[PDB]
Order: sequence, then C-alpha cells, then structure tokens
Amino acid sequence: EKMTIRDVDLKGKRVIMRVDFNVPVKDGVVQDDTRIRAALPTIKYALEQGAKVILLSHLGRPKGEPSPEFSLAPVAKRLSELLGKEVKFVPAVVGDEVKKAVEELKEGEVLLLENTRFHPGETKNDPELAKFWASLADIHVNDAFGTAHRAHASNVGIAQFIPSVAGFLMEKEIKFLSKVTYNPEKPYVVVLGGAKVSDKIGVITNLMEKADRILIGGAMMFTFLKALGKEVGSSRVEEDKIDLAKELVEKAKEKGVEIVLPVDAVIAQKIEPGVEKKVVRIDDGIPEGWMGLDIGPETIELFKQKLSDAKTVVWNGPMGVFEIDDFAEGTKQVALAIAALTEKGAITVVGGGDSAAAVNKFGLEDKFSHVSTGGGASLEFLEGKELPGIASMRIKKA
Ligand SMILES: Nc1ncnc2c1ncn2[C@@H]1O[C@H](COP(=O)(O)OP(=O)(O)NP(=O)(O)O)[C@@H](O)[C@H]1O
Ligand SMILES: [Mg+2]
Repeated sequence: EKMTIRDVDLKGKRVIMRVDFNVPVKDGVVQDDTRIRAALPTIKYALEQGAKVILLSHLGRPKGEPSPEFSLAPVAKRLSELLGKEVKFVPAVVGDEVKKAVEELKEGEVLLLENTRFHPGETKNDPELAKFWASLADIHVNDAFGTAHRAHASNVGIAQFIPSVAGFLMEKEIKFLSKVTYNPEKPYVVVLGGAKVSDKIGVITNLMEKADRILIGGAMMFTFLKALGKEVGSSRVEEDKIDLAKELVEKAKEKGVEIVLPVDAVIAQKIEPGVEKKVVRIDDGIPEGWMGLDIGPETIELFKQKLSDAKTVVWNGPMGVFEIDDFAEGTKQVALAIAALTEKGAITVVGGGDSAAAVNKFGLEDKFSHVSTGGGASLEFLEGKELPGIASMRIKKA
C-alpha cells in the first residue's frame, strides 16, 4: 500500500502532479480525451482541498526540442472544458516564466506546464531538472500510471527531493492489476495485437512464464508469420525484430506455452473504407499488393475457441484496423468473445490506448473487469517486478 493524496494535508500547499495526458491530437484538437477524464478525480480533489496545482506531462516523443505538433496547448484547452474551470498554460518547462506562474498561483488554481519531453533531461532523469521542478512545490502526486514503467525526471526524479504520493488513478490501477499479477486463475490467456510491435514483443519472453496461451493479431501477426517463412506480402513487418520472434516461437514450444497465430487474413490493396476485400489464407500467401488488415473469419473462430475456457484474459492491441468499419470485425468479435467470459466469471483486462477506444466504439466499456489505456505500463506490471514509477512512491506506514 503506497501513500495516497488522501494521506496528506493539502490545504495551502503547492502540489506538483504528474499525469498521463499523452493523448491523440489532430489539427489542434484532442481526438481521444479518455486519459484526461481518467485523471480528473485526482485533480478535482486537490483543488477542493485548497491546493495550488501544477500539472506535468509528456505528449508523444519529441526529439528533445520543441515542435508545435507536440505542444500541450490543445490539452490545456480540453482540460479546461472538462473541468469547468480555467486552466493556466505556460509554454515553458523551465525558467523565470515557470517560476513566475507558480508564484502567482492561488489556492484552488491549476497550472499546466509545457510538454516535459521538450527538455532533454526529462527522459534522461536528469537530477538538475528534477531538482528545479521539486523546488516549485511541497508535495508530488504521481497519477501517471501509463508512464509508471518509465523512470523519468517528472515521475521518479522529483520523488527523491520531495514526498511522492499516489493519485486516485494510480491507486485504482495498482489495486486491480495486483490481483492478476500474483494470483491469476488459469487458464490465463493473453491477447496481443496492435501496430506498436517493437514495444510489445519484448514482454512475450516474460509473459511466457505465467500465461497458458498467447494469441497474436493486429500487425504483430506478420513479424511472427514472416519469421515462420510465410509470404506476408505488403503487410507491415518489423524487420529488426524478426530474429527475436523466431527465438520466441521456438522457446514457447520448449516451455509448453501455446502461441496462437492467425490462419487467414482480410486483405485489401488500400487502407480506406468501402474498397474490395478478399479473405485469403496465410499458408496460401498474401500476394505482394494486398495487405493483411484484419484477422479473417477462420481465425475469429479459432481465437474464440482458444478463449472459451479462460479464467483470466489480458488483451492489448486491436486485431485489425478497427478505425475503418471494413476491417473492424476481428476486433469487434474478439472484444465480444472476451466480454462474454466476464459474465461467466473470468477476470478480463483491456489495456492500451486504441484497445480502450475500440471497446468504447462497440459499447462494451462496462463489460470487462478492468479497462486501461496504460497499455505498455500494464503489460510490464503483469511481469511481477515493481515498476520504477511505482517504486518511487512513499510506502504507507504509521
Ligand atoms: N493488420 C494491421 N495493420 C496495420 N495496422 C494495424 C493492424 N491491426 C491493427 N493495427 C493498428 O494498430 C493500432 C493499435 O496500435 P497499438 O498502439 O499498438 O495498440 P494499443 O491498444 O493502443 N496499445 P498501447 O500502445 O500498448 O497502449 C490501430 O491504429 C490499429 O488499426
Ligand atoms: Mg497505442
């Protein structure tokens, strides 16, 4: 049990809060505000306790220098709308401009700083950056579960200078995942998909230690499929990870862990709605020209079968390009198959930005045991070791 924002006196204090506002933005408008809304409880609570609140967050992965497209300005506007209260935005991470703003902050006021990653020290956990930030406040609140797997200046760095306590989101996430992390009822099935291959493939070696079956879909299926010889065609494959994929399929066998790959795919030459799609089999090969964009009808049946008896399901990654209705069936049917197990008593967890968006799109949000956008953080949590952004928080004592 970590100390939470509830275990400290906030009245009159300056609280620097690390939140995960790493949301999708298009033309200066937040496309998906799930992460912002998830953080609201914590923010509203601090404001009512009469604290002066400073928010810190990253957005994307800037080179370590400013880029208008990665600015947190659109997020401050959205937060203001959601909160129903003006949010002050300072387009700076360090400096007099930042000191001045924090200085003129009244009780029950919120200030959001610019993208933490515009500073090179952030991802390096630079002690000088962390010290400056710690100097602006009395307490540090870590509510950024989605970034808990990263040891950065804003979430881990600052904690070594001032007390660091958990916010409500961070609390809820840990409370839930801990059940599944230590005592997972079997069969425990993991479902991986999505396009962010290079980031997820590494968790497989560890997940392989506690899971019974691992179903792979999304674009990830092709790095594994190609590793097995198969003609992927035009499909997205992560060249630099093929050799690892080969070692993982091999190791899974030696360890009695079943890795289920797709048998058929819905392909199409273009990635736009309404076009002509043809369901092909992988053994038959995907002709250079057609790209795999969703798991086919056969795989949907296979995955359903392999899921039918699961007592614990962890899902991260859309099965196909669910954004375009033409290639969303794999995702919908899998989501439906998993939501059904929940009613039958299985513990079901959805983690990942688009996966959460996917369940929302189908009206399934309340059909799973737990839904999270902290996609990478949750997969790593399941591995058992304490995450750096969780370890940095004060233990609750007496
Ligand atoms: N076969 C496919 N080819 C290309 N893109 C795909 C395919 N299937 C799924 N994707 C895309 O990958 C995206 C989902 O990516 P990803 O970011 O890895 O998932 P996520 O649920 O957000 N997980 P995380 O990043 O771990 O929070 C969506 O834009 C999908 O359309
Ligand atoms: Mg994602």
